Amino acid sequence: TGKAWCCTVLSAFGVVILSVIAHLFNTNHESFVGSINDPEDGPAVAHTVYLAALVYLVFFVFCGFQVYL
Amino acid sequence: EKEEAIFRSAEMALVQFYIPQEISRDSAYTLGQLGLVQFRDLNSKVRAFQRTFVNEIRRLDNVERQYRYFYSLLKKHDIKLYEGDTDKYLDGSGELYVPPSGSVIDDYVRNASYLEERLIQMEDATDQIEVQKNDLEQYRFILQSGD
Amino acid sequence: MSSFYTVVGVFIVVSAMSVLFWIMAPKNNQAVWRSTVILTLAMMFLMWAITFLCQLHPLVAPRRSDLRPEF
Amino acid sequence: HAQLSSVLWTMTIQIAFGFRGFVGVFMTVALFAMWFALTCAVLVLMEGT
Amino acid sequence: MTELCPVYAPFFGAIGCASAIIFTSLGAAYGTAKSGVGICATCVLRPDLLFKNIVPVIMAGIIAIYGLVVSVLVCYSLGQKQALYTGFIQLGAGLSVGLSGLAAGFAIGIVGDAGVRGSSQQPRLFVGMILILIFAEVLGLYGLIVALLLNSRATQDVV
Amino acid sequence: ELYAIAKELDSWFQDVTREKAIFEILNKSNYDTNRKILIAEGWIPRDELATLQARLGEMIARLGIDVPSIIQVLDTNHTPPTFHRTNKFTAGFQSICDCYGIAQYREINAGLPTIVTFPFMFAIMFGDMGHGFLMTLAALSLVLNEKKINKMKRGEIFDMAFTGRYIILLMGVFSMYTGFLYNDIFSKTMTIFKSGWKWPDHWKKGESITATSVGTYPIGLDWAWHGTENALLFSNSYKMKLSILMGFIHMTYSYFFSLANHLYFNSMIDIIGNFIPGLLFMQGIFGYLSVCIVYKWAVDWVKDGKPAPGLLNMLINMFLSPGTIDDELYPHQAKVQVFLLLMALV
Amino acid sequence: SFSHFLYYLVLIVVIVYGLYKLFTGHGSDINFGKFLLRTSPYMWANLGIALCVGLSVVGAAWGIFITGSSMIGAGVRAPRITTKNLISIIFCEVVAIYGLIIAIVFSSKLTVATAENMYSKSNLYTGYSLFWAGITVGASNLICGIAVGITGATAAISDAADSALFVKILVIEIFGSILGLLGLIVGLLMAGKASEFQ
Ligand SMILES: CO/C1=C\C(C)=C\[C@@H](C)[C@@H](O)[C@H](C)C/C(C)=C/C=C/[C@H](OC)[C@@H]([C@@H](C)[C@@H](O)[C@H](C)[C@@]2(O)C[C@@H](O)[C@H](C)[C@@H](C(C)C)O2)OC1=O
Repeated sequence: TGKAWCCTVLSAFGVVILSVIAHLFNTNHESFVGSINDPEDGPAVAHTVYLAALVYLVFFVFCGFQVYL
Repeated sequence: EKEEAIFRSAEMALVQFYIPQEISRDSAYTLGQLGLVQFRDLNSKVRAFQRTFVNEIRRLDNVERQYRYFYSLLKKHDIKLYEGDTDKYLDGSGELYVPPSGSVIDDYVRNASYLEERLIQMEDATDQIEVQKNDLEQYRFILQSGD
Repeated sequence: MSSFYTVVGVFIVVSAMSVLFWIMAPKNNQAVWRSTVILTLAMMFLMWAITFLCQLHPLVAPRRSDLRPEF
Repeated sequence: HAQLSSVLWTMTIQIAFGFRGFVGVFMTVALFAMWFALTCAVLVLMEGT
Repeated sequence: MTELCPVYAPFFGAIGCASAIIFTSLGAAYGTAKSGVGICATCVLRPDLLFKNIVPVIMAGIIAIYGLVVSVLVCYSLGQKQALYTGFIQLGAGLSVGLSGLAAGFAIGIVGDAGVRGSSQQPRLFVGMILILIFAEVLGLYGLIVALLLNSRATQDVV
Repeated sequence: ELYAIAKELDSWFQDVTREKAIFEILNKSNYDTNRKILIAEGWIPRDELATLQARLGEMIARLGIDVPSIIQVLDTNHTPPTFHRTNKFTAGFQSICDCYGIAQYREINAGLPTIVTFPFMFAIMFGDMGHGFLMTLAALSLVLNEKKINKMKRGEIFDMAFTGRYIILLMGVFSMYTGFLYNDIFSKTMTIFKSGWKWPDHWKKGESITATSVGTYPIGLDWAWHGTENALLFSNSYKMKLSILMGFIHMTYSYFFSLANHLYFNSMIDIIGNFIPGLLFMQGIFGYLSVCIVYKWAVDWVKDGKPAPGLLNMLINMFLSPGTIDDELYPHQAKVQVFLLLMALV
Repeated sequence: SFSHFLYYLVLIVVIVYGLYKLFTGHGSDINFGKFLLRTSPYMWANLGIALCVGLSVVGAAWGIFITGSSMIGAGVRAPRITTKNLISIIFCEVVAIYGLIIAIVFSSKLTVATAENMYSKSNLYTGYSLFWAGITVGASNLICGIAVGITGATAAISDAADSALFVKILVIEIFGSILGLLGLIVGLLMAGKASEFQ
């Protein structure tokens, strides 16, 4: 069950960090889209990281259900 | 009140125990149960194998060797060893428990010696039976080879 | 904007807090509490004050070219 | 520590931002997993040792 | 072709980027090989220390991280029309991190081998082995720091 | 037979080990052949002397044997052991400070200031609010669940990092604090407050722009320093001077513990011959460097018009060329520098 | 030996080329002066900094593994000596600290110079000074680190037997560290008058 715990922790940290990153992208944060090297389209990257965070949330809930049982 | 000795070491006083031999074993038991005395080596001037209780330490060392041999037998003939009751002696703190009597220790020594004799006899018998069985098994295998 | 007197005021506040805690520290593990809290406050203030002084009248200004003209 | 953290962010997550679509989402997931693994391995655990 | 930006200027940057990973990888490989010999020697007698004694191999690999970081950061300022000053800055950073990482990897390998062979006999030596290995790794860290200091000046006031 | 043994072997072994330990301790006694008294000397803290007397009285009552005075406190010139009473919080720090060596009797414990200094130096070197948060969570997992981990068996790597669970917790908290002071969250920056740097009103794409000062950042490094070309030139100087200052402060704090030890031990000659000379040496050669580092930050060199004095070149010239100063940090700089050099050389 | 043969062949080729240039009347064509004047002082400065830090780290690592191998070997029977002989590793790493400091000081002098003043007297002097002071600091730290490592190995092996040996071999180890300190002092003295590239 160690793999389940590891994936639960990693997916929860993903749901937190990637959601924060996507929120910062959606608001056009200076540290994230403020340079010419940084991606030009804010909302597109925000939506992509929203989808990635949703995938990580699915993984998190699945692994948490596995741990609970 | 106990001094909270975190900034400096705890203040210590060298204490002398005038223990008669009539209650020496019980006094050592209580002093070890307290766990607050670092005994000084007052008898360091004399060399080894000449101290007061050398024979009785050697007897318990022999019993410990026998118990280690028993543990080796338990490990080789795979058997899980049942852990003792740690809470019986409280394994710490200043609480005092009823200590084993000298007769209990003598019974432990005699039982360990007799049972070591029995176990070594049985182990020798088992080893000779096993080695002759292994020889016969090898002979069976060499007879079982193809034409 | 701010000057060294801001650091002086923060030092005054930190020293007052340290003295108050030394006065009102609990009897149990009194030395542990006093040393831990006072030294934590001391180095927290020291590091914050160093960071503040480094940006009071800096001799280097942030230079970059990648910044987008919108920002 | 600061330079390794910045370079790890550059090589792991900053790459995933350019990609978009289903492949972009998959790359973001995989690259975040690798970034978190490398962080908790070398920076939090070993650079913290 | 400019006097400030010769056509051979990118050679120094490219070779510094190559060296930053080459020498750090050589040192990391020496450390990994020596520590692996030690670990495989000790695990025959004390298999329970197999995962505790892998630390020297881990710390040898961090040198490779330092080399990779310098190689990545050097590529930022690489270009066809780059000044000789930038090229020699890149070469100096690469040489610094590479030679420092090579020395650090050699020291980590030797001390890790000694420590893994001596900690199976005396478990109290694990702390000393870890301390000396940290002292060896901080040398590659210092090479990294010098490389970063040089790189910070790579493309500033350069024309 | 062996299964019969297995149900009782552990208790027998424990009893035999205790019986051998009590005789090994009793072996270190000056037995009197003429009398029947075993004379044994032990090192008990003065605090538990009454507890030991009460416990021995309880043992005497249990046995009922009448004995003369069994406890007699002695005043000798031996070296008493060094015992520090540790909690579950200070145990790991004292294990750290005892791995190096055991302190003298009634000597200033190095484990009390370690509790805070060691995690804080680790935080200065670590300096990350995201990685520090991960360390804090990893340590809190052990701290909150410490009862279960205490109950269960732990490995060599599990017993370690659990006896120091509070160590790791303090390091994580201080790392979060320093990462806030560095504005470094997973290598990014937090734009919590208003930056003191204002970018130009308008500029072409790809044009190098230099920000102008508007104020000072309240807490931590300014977030306008993120991604700039000269970010390293500022952060490196900041961190080098931070290291110098927080090393000088830590050194003088540790050196005053020598004064505390000498005062406790009534070694006035030690104070005169090793403390005052060394204190003057470090406060003239390296304390002066820290004072100059602080002063250079508090002077608006651009506004005042004086050139910025290189402190490293000043330190070099303080020894390799006394009396010569290229840049004037403060009036009568050469006189003070030669005075401090003479103080050190005396 | 292949290396000895290569060295001898290189020497013969160098001698033959020099004699060919000299006899034909083109002896001045092998001009080290033009090589030094036309070489970019950025090369000398960066090579000096890189070799300073690299050789300082090499010496530090050299002393570190020499001392650490002996400390671990003698610690099998006497584990108590590791913490007491850690001073030897500190004295081995202080030379790396010295090299790092010298590298910082020299990198403070790495300024972009104009094309017209590229090979000026001050710029060439700065390049030569940085190169040679870096070489001096690096080689001195290498030598000091090797010596301190040897002394620390002897100290660990000797104080494993009796702890009184460490307090008498620490004197020799301090003598060894004095060499690295003097190397740093001389390296700073050489580059004291070397101004930034302009
Ligand atoms: C396969 O990927 C592993 C390592 C690689 C390839 C890392 C690269 C990024 C490397 O190039 C970098 C440069 C070095 C690095 C980042 C090592 C970290 C290793 C992990 O450690 C957290 C172990 C760790 C899980 C494993 O080694 C052990 C099981 C162990 O957990 C056992 C524990 O008893 C022990 C306490 C612990 C200690 C020694 C760290 O290691 O993962 C691996 O093997």
